[PDB]
Amino acid sequence: IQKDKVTLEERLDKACEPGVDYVYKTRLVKVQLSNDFDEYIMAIEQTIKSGSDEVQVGQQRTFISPIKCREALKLEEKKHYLMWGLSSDFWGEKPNLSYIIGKDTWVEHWPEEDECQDEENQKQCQDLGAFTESMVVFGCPN
Amino acid sequence: ILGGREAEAHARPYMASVQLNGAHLCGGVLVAEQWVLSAAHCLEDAADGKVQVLLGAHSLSQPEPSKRLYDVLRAVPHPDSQPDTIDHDLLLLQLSEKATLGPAVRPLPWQRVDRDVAPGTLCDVAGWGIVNHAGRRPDSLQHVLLPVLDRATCNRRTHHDGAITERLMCAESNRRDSCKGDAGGPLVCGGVLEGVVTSGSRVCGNRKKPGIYTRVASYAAWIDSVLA
Amino acid sequence: DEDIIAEENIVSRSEFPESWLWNVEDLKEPPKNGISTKLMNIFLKDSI
Amino acid sequence: GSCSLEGVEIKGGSFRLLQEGQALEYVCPSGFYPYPVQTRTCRSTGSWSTLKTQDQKTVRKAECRAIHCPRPHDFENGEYWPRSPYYNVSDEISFHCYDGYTLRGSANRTCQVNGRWSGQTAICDNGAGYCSNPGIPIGTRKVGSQYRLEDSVTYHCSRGLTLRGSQRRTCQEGGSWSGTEPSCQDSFMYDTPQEVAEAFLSSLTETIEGVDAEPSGSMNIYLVLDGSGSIGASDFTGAKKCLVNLIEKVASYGVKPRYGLVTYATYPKIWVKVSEADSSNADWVTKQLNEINYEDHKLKSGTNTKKALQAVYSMMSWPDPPEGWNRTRHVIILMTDGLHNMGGDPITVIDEIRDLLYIGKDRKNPREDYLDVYVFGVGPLVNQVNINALASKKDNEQHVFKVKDMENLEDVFYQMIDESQSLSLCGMVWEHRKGTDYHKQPWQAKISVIRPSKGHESCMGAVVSEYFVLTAAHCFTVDDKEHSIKVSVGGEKRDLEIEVVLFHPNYNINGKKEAGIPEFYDYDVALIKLKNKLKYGQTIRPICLPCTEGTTRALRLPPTTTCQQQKEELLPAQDIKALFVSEEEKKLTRKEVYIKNGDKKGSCERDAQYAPGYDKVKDISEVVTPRFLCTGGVSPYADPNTCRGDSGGPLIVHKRSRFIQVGVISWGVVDVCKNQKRQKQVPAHARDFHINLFQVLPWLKEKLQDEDLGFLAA
Ligand SMILES: *[C@@H]1O[C@H](CO)[C@@H](O[C@@H]2O[C@H](CO)[C@@H](O[C@@H]3O[C@H](CO)[C@@H](O)[C@H](O)[C@@H]3O)[C@H](O)[C@H]2NC(C)=O)[C@H](O)[C@H]1NC(C)=O
Ligand SMILES: *[C@@H]1O[C@H](CO)[C@@H](O)[C@H](O)[C@H]1NC(C)=O
Ligand SMILES: *[C@@H]1O[C@H](CO)[C@@H](O)[C@H](O)[C@H]1NC(C)=O
Ligand SMILES: [Mg+2]
Repeated sequence: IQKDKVTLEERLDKACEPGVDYVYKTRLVKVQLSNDFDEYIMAIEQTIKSGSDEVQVGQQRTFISPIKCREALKLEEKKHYLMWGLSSDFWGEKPNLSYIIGKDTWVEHWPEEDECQDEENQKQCQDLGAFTESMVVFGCPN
Repeated sequence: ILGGREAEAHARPYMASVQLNGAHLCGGVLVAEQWVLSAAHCLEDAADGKVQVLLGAHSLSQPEPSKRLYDVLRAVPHPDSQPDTIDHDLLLLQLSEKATLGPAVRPLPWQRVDRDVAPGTLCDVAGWGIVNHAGRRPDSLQHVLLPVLDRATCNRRTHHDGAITERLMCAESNRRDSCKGDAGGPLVCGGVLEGVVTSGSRVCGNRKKPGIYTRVASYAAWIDSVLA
Repeated sequence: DEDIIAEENIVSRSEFPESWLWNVEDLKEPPKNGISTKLMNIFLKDSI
Repeated sequence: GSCSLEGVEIKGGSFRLLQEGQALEYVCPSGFYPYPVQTRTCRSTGSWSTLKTQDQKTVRKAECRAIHCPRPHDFENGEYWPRSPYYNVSDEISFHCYDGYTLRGSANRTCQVNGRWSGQTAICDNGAGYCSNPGIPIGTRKVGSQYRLEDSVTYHCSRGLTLRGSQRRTCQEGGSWSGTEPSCQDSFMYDTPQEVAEAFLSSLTETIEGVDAEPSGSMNIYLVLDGSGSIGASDFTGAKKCLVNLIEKVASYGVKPRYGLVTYATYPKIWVKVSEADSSNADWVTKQLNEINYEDHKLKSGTNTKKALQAVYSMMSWPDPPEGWNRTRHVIILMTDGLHNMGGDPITVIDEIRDLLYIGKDRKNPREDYLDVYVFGVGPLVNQVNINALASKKDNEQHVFKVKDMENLEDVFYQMIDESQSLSLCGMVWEHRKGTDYHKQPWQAKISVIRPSKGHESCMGAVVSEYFVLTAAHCFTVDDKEHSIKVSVGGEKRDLEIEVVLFHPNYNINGKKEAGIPEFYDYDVALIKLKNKLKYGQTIRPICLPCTEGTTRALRLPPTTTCQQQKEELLPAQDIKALFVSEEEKKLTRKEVYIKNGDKKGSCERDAQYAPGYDKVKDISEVVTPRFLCTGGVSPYADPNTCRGDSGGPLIVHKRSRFIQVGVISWGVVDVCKNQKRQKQVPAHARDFHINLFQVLPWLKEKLQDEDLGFLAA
């Protein structure tokens, strides 16, 4: 998608857009470079917004993204990320679905617990924390 | 009563409410001080139940000083009444005692002269039967004036096709008609009871199928008999 | 850029038949010199 | 807070704040429309909703643009004039077909104010395929010229337009394309309340006339109302009131279906379940429809349609094989804006539902008639793409509706309640277990005539009403009295007493003896008025006749359908697939034939010269009047030939699970029938002629006037 402050209300509307299907808080378990399709194996920590893919916490889903964007993703294993994508970014027949990280996929680094005590992450962990409960309890407005 | 009106409170003392198990079933009319005329087919679904008669009532729920629920002392369905046909569909109910006559309770004169009602005559018919096709049960008594269609036309093939005996009379049902729950209702053609509501089942309001009523005048013999 | 027509307000050609005008005409007009004449107003295709 | 009104205005028009300033609606002058969107929502960011187009594009300034009707960017087998980059309102365009091609549909069409073209789609067909040319709806593009069996076609809409209906249609056995006719929609076309109510009922009532076969209570209606915050209390309460009058409208038919009431938001809310003992109580369901409110889903104003359809799923499901499952019609009606943001694609549920009802999971038994899905667009912003993906796609039927003003539907439904109109029952045949003959052809009538030693005449006819039996006119003579004519129907052993036989005024079988023509089967039709009224049962039912209100619904056409339009439907300019009933060893069996009404008509007619007696006929057209339909032969297939005993029988056209009589078996060229078997060596010129009912309508309409068949004026 993009990259100038992306507030809370910003994340709410963007994550409730008609196009957006799934919204997860995942942990990058393994990263692969295999022939045709590049592979990011994420582990869903919590389903903020249950999409059209029946997936529960603890399971793993494989993501695919071109090499040209690998430099921009700079994803590191064992790290957590808040990501949501469109229903038009699925790939393969169920239950062997494969999420595709396209130009319309939101990805954001999720500062871990002990890292949210930093005077640089406290402003972010509060927005994300607030975004979570607001999307779980009440769900998308309208 | 499709396209009817809310009758004025106790403006029809003769109006009765035959109730099965404390619940309205059919319409009735107080023809005597201790007799209620109604439709015979009403006791086809009864059998295991407690039949009663509510006189001097307007609202079936709200309390009214003139309301009183009598008990059926005897039910006399006309001998020639079959569940298969509408012919001879009359029923006489004897109350446990004489009805306490008042401003809201009074017997109604019923025709004896066996002569067809003049076509075009406005007759009043009331009851607590549904008021819409959905099946809404009215709480207050409803009524409506209906022109009397001559048996000649009512017997046309396009209508009831000669299925109207000399003992039955027709009334226009152009979107205004006595529906389900009105069976046994009074058809008063000028202060006098001429017919009793009885048409089994149809689709209330069908102008091409006028309402059928049993002429009490053509059964005076049997009636007088019972009340003795 | 600033000038030219919008790339959206451009109605592109499409009708490029190899053959058309497969119709019939009767000459009932007032015959002069035994030579009847009709004036057909037809629409040319998009093909160049 | 309230979003700023800075830079929200529109060029060449104004606007009006609604919902207490939480949304605005652009107001454009007569002839123009707000672009890109109609209304705009107030996001929780202080700024209004972004101006998104139909192609999901972004626009800076809003502009009021002139209303144009979709320009034809694809048309075959003919030409259309004039061609323009765009068409304004009131603009007219006409269509013409090349030689050898027949034109069906509106020849001239005018661009109306609703941004739609008047009349029906123009189609230039040659009637040379198993199925007719599906045509190319204005604004679309068809990919597929082959119209054989099993063949398919695909439709695509211009850029900025949304496709409504089916994008792919397959030619199915029995001459009929699958899905429904496509239509290119724009972002302001909407639908007039009448149009909606008119089409929604012409599709619902039909799938109810059949439900009468026969608590209770053999049809389910699931009302799924969307209570999301994206609809507003205005377009929500108006949706209930519309449903209320709909329940009454249905009730006026005297039918008591099982209802299921569900309103949904972040979660589904069930008010009425079909399994409840009160589901069939119309008044019950209505009281609920009144108790529900738009404030019911304010705390959690999500739009999870998926779970909503999952609620309906659990209602029609079983704990694991109810006796009455493969006999129940399911009807889902849901009001929504199509803007779902929770649960994902709701379509997945629809598929699961179809799997549960065993639909589309058998080539020979589709079972499509057992599930209908209607989707009504209600919210200010409605996604026509998504509501079209849920709604069913049935030939000649509409399941997608975008209500303009709404609330007016309510007032239209109330106005459309008429207890006088009866519920049709003609051309009904359902797969009953026993399925004894006469269950498969209830309309079939067996006529016999006794004559002094001369022999017995064996003909057949059809039950068209409660008193009449349509048959051939040559089966009887002026000498034959009523006492010597016995009719039997429903397979009953007994014989019915007739009242009178009505011959057609123009029937004169000897009106050609001078020209040397012994037989003259022109206007060879007659009616038999019975002395007793027939009690319609599982073995005795009527068959539909051309040009009747009852038949219009069977074909699922608009009530405003003229007689001429019905003929173009039933008898198009091609090889029409039909059938007739024959007697096979004291057992009724069907025989599929092809009515040569296309270009093969000439090849079929002239073969009448081979018939006995006609061998010396000067002009063959003198014995085959326009009152004749031609069947039998070898092209395009080897059709079975009618027998003497089949004479007078109905020439039926089976379409959309309904039977429509379009002819009466008059005479054949070669007598292949010979009470011993069927002359295994039939000639190529062995043709069979019938009487086109569309030619004797004046006589039918007149004699049947008091039969409540509701013939059309025209
Ligand atoms: C599509 O549009 C054309 C154009 O109207 C239709 O053809 C027209 O048919 C009408 C009826 O015969 C003709 O109307 C004529 O108008 C003149 C005006 O002076 C009048 O003098 C004549 O007495 C007659 O009323 C019209 O001439 C004719 N147009 C032609 C031949 O150019 C056509 O029927 C329409 N297609 C449809 C809707 O089926
Ligand atoms: C149609 O109307 C528009 C707006 O008035 C106008 O600009 C255009 O010229 C018209 N189309 C034609 C016939 O050229
Ligand atoms: C269930 O209904 C279907 C309808 O196609 C019918 O074919 C089938 O025979 C029925 N099942 C049984 C056990 O009869
Ligand atoms: Mg919503």
